[PDB]
Amino acid sequence: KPKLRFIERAPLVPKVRREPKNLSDIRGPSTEATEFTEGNFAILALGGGYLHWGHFEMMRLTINRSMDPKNMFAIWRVPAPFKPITRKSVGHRMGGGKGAIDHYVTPVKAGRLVVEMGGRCEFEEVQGFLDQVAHKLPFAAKAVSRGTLEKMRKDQEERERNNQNPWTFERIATANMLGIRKVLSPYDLTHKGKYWGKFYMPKRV
Amino acid sequence: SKAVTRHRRVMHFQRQKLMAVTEYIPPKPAIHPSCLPGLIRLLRREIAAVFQDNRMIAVCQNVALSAEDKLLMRHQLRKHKILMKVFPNQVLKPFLEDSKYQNLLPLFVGHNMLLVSEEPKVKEMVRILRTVPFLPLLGGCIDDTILSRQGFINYSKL
Amino acid sequence: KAKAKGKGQSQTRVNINAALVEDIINLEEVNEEMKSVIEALKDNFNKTLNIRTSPGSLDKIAVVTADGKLALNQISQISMKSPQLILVNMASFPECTAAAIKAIRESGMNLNPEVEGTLIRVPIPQVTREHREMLVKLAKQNTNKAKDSLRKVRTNSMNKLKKSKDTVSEDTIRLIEKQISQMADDTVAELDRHLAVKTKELLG
RNA sequence: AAAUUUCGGUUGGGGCGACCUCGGAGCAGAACCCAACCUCCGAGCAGUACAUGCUAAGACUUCACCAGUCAAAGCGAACCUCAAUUGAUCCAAUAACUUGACCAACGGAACAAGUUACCCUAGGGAUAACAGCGCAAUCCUAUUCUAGAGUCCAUAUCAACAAUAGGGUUUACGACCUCGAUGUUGGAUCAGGACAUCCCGAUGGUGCAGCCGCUAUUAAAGGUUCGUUUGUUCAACGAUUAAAGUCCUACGUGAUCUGAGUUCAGACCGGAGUAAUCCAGGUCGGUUUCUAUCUACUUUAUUCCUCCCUGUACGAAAGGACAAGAG
RNA sequence: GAUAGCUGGUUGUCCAAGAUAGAAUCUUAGUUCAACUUUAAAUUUGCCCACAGAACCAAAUCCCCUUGUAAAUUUAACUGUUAGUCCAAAGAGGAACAGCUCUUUGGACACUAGGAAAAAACCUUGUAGAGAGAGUAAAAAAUUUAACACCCAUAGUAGGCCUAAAAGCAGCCACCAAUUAAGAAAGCGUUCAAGCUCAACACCAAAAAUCCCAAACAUAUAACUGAACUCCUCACACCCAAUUG
Ligand SMILES: [Mg+2]
Ligand SMILES: [Mg+2]
Ligand SMILES: [Mg+2]
Ligand SMILES: [Mg+2]
Ligand SMILES: [Mg+2]
Ligand SMILES: [Mg+2]
Ligand SMILES: [Mg+2]
Ligand SMILES: [Mg+2]
Ligand SMILES: [Mg+2]
Ligand SMILES: [Mg+2]
Ligand SMILES: [Mg+2]
Ligand SMILES: [Mg+2]
Ligand SMILES: [Mg+2]
Ligand SMILES: [Mg+2]
Ligand SMILES: [Mg+2]
Ligand SMILES: [Mg+2]
Ligand SMILES: [Mg+2]
Ligand SMILES: [Mg+2]
Ligand SMILES: [Mg+2]
Ligand SMILES: [Mg+2]
Ligand SMILES: [Mg+2]
Ligand SMILES: [Mg+2]
Ligand SMILES: [Mg+2]
Ligand SMILES: [Mg+2]
Ligand SMILES: [Mg+2]
Ligand SMILES: [Mg+2]
Ligand SMILES: [Mg+2]
Ligand SMILES: [Mg+2]
Ligand SMILES: [Mg+2]
Ligand SMILES: [Mg+2]
Repeated sequence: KPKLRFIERAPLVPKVRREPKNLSDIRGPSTEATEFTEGNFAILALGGGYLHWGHFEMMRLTINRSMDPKNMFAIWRVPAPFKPITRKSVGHRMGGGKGAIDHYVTPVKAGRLVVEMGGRCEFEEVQGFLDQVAHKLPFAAKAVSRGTLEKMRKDQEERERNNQNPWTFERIATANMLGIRKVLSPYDLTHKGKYWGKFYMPKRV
Repeated sequence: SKAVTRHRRVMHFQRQKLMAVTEYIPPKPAIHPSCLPGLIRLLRREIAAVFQDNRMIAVCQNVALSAEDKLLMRHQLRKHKILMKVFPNQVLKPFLEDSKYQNLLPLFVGHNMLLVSEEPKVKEMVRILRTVPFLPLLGGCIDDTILSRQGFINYSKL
Repeated sequence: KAKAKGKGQSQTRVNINAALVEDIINLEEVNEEMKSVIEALKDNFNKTLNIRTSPGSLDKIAVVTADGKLALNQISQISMKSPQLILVNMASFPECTAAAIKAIRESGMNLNPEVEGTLIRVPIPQVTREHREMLVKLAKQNTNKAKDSLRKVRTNSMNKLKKSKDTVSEDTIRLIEKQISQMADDTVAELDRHLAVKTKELLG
């Protein structure tokens, strides 16, 4: 079955407890599966965000449209919708309890994979719909593969190790040079100076 | 405003100053290196074999002939005992200069269909070349000896 | 020239609130009644009388023959001969031909088919503006009847809302009333669109 | 029928809906700590003795107080479990231990209702209806990969699922100065500005044989009708010209005007209400001030119709033009 | 001379200290306690403190000797504060919007000084006067992505299944191999074949309504200018709302 299985919202067990919208699930690197698995290409998420059922449907349609059913195969790398997003009625005073359930969504972090690819095909044969879906996503995406992933990682490592700038970001954050921690965040010390809410700074060290 | 936002939140003054001061500074090459300093073996073997078996090889400039014209030429060359050859020039120039054939060096250039042979073909070839409205025979090569079309037709008369 | 007030707000209020829809009162029932009225009006329009061209249009109902239903465009290769004459080529079924003739004779088009075993001829000389105006007036009367039915439905809904008004927030009552009014306006707009389409089909 | 009184509090303005005491889970993640019109689970108790007896060093203590919690021992017999699980003063019964609350408006007046558009007064934009202001949930405009139509033909044209940029013109959303006053819509004279341009000027394509058409760019120097109704811009219709365009101007302009009604006192119609009064229900009519102080101001080419072009180019026929001059 | 949680005001000079966790209240426009602050006095430990100590279902926090210091407890008084706003992070509801409503840690504003244009909340900086003195903290935005290596075509043939038909692209199979040296065909166009290319060989981002808004220069040597911050001659009690001494 070299095709993306059908995705549907509202799981078989809709949680009734209205959980609070937490932003920590978007901040930070992709703690979940980051490397490839039983494949060769993937869609590296260069920025946090969200994914709705329509997004998954459009991605599945675009993949099934241009894809060889006897030379490639893709596997889902994101679970089904679950995060309850309670949206109040457009036109009411602030207050009066919490809104009811509206739609589910699967959060995503930076450096997370969405859909994978396999088979004895080159990266150029995928590049098309790869970059297409990447531009469709609601966050900064880009076509990435094993070789290209390793290449960009080595390039980032070389840039970090050869940075002529005697002063870096972590060296100033952890050590607290000029007491700038008052503006910085507690998570910045754990991570690097490349994150900011959800975006990603691949050019910055 | 909340921590995470759909748009790019404006960073603090000190935050922006730190981000700008902690920018990446690549190296500065003082000189930059930009301003600093298989099948070919089979081709060579075939060219050497041809040179060793070129008792009466000819050279032309067959290019204006269509596919059907080339087929008709091959049929004519099969009628009277004689074969045709088509090899590159990049791999033939080194062997040309190495075989002491200096007169043939400036000849081979661009397009040229060689016609190797062994048996006498002085009249049939002349007729096959006259049947068309072209005379690309830019001096053949018999027993490794320089000779123009005049000498060729003279030997043919004999 | 905007006249575009809040409607998506009411739609979202109706979609989100589930307990209210389950208690006050039955949005599903209201929508079902509205759709049933719309379908009844559409049937009254496309089933009373109209110069419906193309044999595929007349292909509707016919008495069961030999324990098997049948229609026009099903087994016969019909071919429009002229606007004043239609051809028929049954599949060797005199009983089905007689059944179709009987079903067509009971129509309101005032036809006089000339059957000849398997061939049928249903000519139509021409139609003047009198029949068109009569059909337009009948469609207007049917639209008025549908409007009266929607009025009765909305009156029942308002009576229910009033019965359930004491121990209920007056704001929610007013919002439900506005939603019902918007639904009635949308239904009236759909009915007017259907009437205009029917008038265009009749005259055009 | 007379005599006194009241009509408790929260509500992202007030009523309505719901709540008014206490315990636990996340917010509050590792001494304590903190918010509920943020999402939940429970209780005004439940089962055996009656040493659940009399005394008393030291402590915790719901962020105060009142109220609550643990306890070496001393005398007397031995050879309680649970998490909220509740009730202060006065007063009453009681020879006297002891007891008395859905005071739940639960730190608790001994018992008190509905309306005021007939209202008065002290104040509040701490707190509303029109604005201004900020957002852009809703809409419009442009672009990005083509999904799908368009007879072959995604990109003449329409255009789903999404993202990227501009809007505060509609509905709200927040109440930030303006309730010791910003006079509320249309309709009259006057119009200033912006083009997401209806038309007069110029181009590219076209499902351009021509007009009639469609699309994209520039051009705002100008024009943008006459009337029948409902108070309502909006809302239907008759005839015009090439067109009867959108938006901001404190829903442009009431110290220029208007009262049709929108905020008032009376009445009527149906309803709510035992009654007074009310439907944000419908109409009968409802005093519109200003004597100018200041700032500022107060005199410079557009279109349509007609004539040679006429039935021309264009076809298969119908049909039917370009420019220029003149009235 | 009523009362009134309510509007208004509450008279000369100068010095000093001087911003609050919360609870109850027929209550959140008002009152009390607590907490902050002021005066006179008796006592000794007040803060960062170092090994360690402090739970099964990340920044952190408590005690903490030497060590910097001179601050802290109590007694007796009594007025004043007990509606806050913004910024960085954890957040909570809202639309992962609002100069949107509420907490936790720090700063600022209610208190002057030098700047970011006119700014409360942003950066730097506080003990108060003179001099026609000197040295410094914060302090001036940068930047223009799109061509392209454009030479050149025999055939076992229309391979087989269905397709009256797709033979090379309605659908499936293997995809050989002769041209001297390369597709049972990667696009375009055909009902269908016809025609045109290619793979390869031979040099090869912008738009809203009064009118756009600081003049302005790429080419004389990195250092200057820039406070009430520090220093220089003198003497110093002489820059906080309410309240207090
Ligand atoms: Mg209240
Ligand atoms: Mg205590
Ligand atoms: Mg004991
Ligand atoms: Mg209590
Ligand atoms: Mg009580
Ligand atoms: Mg009372
Ligand atoms: Mg009255
Ligand atoms: Mg307003
Ligand atoms: Mg199509
Ligand atoms: Mg306000
Ligand atoms: Mg006011
Ligand atoms: Mg007032
Ligand atoms: Mg005033
Ligand atoms: Mg324009
Ligand atoms: Mg106005
Ligand atoms: Mg005026
Ligand atoms: Mg009366
Ligand atoms: Mg009567
Ligand atoms: Mg007047
Ligand atoms: Mg004057
Ligand atoms: Mg004057
Ligand atoms: Mg008094
Ligand atoms: Mg009071
Ligand atoms: Mg006052
Ligand atoms: Mg006085
Ligand atoms: Mg002081
Ligand atoms: Mg009470
Ligand atoms: Mg507020
Ligand atoms: Mg201040
Ligand atoms: Mg000083």
